[PDB]
Amino acid sequence: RRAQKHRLRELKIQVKEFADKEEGGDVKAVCLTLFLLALRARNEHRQADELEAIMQGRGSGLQPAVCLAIRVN
DNA sequence: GATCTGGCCTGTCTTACACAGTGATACAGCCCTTAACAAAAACCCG
Repeated sequence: RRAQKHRLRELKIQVKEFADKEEGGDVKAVCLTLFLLALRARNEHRQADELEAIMQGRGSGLQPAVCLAIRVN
């Protein structure tokens, strides 16, 4: 952890200054879409969409009507 | 005894009587990227 901190502090300062100046310090959504598109580049739409969900926040499970629909159909 | 008539027996017909669901294969979309060139509102700027 400390290892990768050292390894990447240069990119850290780079991206933080550039994103803070560009969009007004909203590094959250900037880096969000950054990693989204970067991971989609290698055709990981599965992981990209589940990460879109995890950040969006929604429906980890199902509600009883849907489970009933499944075991009936 | 000859004859007229009904009963039985087959025989044709007309409606029904359970095939969608299995795995495997084949396409058909559909997005990512290179790089640039052009194009709807969104909006201050004049």
